[PDB]
Formats: sequence, structure tokens, C-alpha cells
Amino acid sequence: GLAPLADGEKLYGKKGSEGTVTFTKAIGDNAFVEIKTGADTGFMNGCLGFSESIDGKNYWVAYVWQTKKSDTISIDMSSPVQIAEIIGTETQEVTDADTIKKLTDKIKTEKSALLQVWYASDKTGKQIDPADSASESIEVYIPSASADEA
Amino acid sequence: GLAPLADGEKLYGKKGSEGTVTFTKAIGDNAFVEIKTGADTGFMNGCLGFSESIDGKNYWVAYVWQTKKSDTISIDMSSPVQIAEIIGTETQEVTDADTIKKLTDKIKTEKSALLQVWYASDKTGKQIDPADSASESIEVYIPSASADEAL
Repeated sequence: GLAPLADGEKLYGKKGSEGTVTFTKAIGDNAFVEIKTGADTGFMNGCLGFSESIDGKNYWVAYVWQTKKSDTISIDMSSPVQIAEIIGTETQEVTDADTIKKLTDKIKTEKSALLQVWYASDKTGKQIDPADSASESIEVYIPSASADEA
Repeated sequence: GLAPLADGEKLYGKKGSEGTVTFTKAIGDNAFVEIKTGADTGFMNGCLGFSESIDGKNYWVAYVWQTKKSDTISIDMSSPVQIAEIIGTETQEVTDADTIKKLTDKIKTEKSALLQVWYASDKTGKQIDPADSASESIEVYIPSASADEAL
């Protein structure tokens, strides 16, 4: 579950309005982001986003990806890179390894996620606004039950 | 700005696919997030997101909002709450006041933004998944030039 998978094993998420992505089962340990870049696009990046709550406290969690060509990026659901507690309209970093693990466990049971493109630039290094427009398509999938048994 | 505006002064952004929002002019000092909550929704939050680049370095910047009822939240474009430099597939915080100002200036000249709902919960305090589903509608607007010609 780091090397991308064959078409019959891929379980695609369905895309909603605000860039939501929804699966018919829980996500588990591994997600795959499939990107077809524009043609004049030299760089893209973004993330998969989640929010969880733990006795009164609310957190926001991002797993970041990037690419320079059309590709499938495999994302380890145990290894998020940005975590913050949302206190009112302000944020606070979370480095506590015990709090981080509790959040990953809850995230692994989720059926939906948030897909965001942040920044993109063309071959001359000039930004593409809005970033979203740098790709021809973006999908997310998780492995099949079969493929899961190996 | 900060006080919400009458319908003839509101300049609405058009909503794209990945939750993008696009305006016909630069955003300026003030944005307004208009939210109609669902009947059983007790809490919602989210943000307006931007990315900028400054000689080689790429940053991601969020302005956070929240509510417990249907309302219009006014957002000060000079006062972002989460800033991070994106180095490969890792992040790190930015507290440098000079770097932060440079980013706000560039953000004020932007014509599009990213609208995200993060977390929502019902009246009993139980989470609503996905958060997005807690609202009946969400729009963003900025003032007209006339409204601005005031100040």
C-alpha cells in the first residue's frame, strides 16, 4: 500500500460540492491521489483534510501531497504533517504524540475526506491562479477488499 | 467594513469545483461569509484559504471562522490566524511579522479564495460527518466600490 494499484482493485471516492470525497467504507491505512496535470503545469500541491473531536477539544489535520507530472500519490494515513487545535477563531500546533495517535485512529474509521489544491505554477515558474485549474482531473481511491487481503 | 452590508452593496463571489470562490475584482481588506445553518446544527467552523510564493518559498494561509446560528461573519484580511511554509510534503509555522505582512499584502490583491467547512456538530453536541452537510447554504461577498468609496 505505497505502490499504486490495478484498476479492478481501486475503490474510488465520490466527489461532493466543497471538494468533499466520500467512500462506501472506512478509509483505513492508505489513500491514493490520482492526478492528471494540465500540459503547461510544472508544479502542484495540496492535501487531504480531516476534523475530529476529543472530549471538548476540536482539531484539524492535513496530509500533504505534491507533484510535477501526471501521477498517483500514495498517502499513509498514520503520518499526518499538520495538526492544530481550533480554539475559537485561533489555532494551536499539536506535537503531542499521544494526542496525534488518537486522532489517526479516529481518522482511519472515517468515510469522507476533504481534497484541496493549494498552489500550482507553470513551466516558467509563474503561478496558476486558481491552482485548481492546473489539473485536468483529480480523484482519490482506496484498496478493494480483495487487494486488501494481501 | 466589519458590520455586514445591504443587498445592493454586496459583491458575491462565484463558486467553483474544489470549493473555489472567484470575484471580478481584487478582494481588499474585508470579506464576508454568509451562512444559513441546518435546523439541528449547533456549531460550525471552517476557513478562507490562500497560497502565495515569496522568492522560492511557498506558504499556505488560513483565516478561521465559526458560528452557532445563521449569520454573516466579517473577516479582516489583515488578520490571518494560521500561516505555514510548505517545504516538500512537510510544514512549519511562520511567526515572523515581516513575512506575515508581505503575505497579507499579496493576498489583498487576489481575486479568488478557498472556502472550507472543517467541523460541525448537532444540538446534542454530536459531530455531523461530513461537516459540509450542516449548512443549507454558504456564500462569500466583498463590498462594492460605492460601499468602499465610503470607507
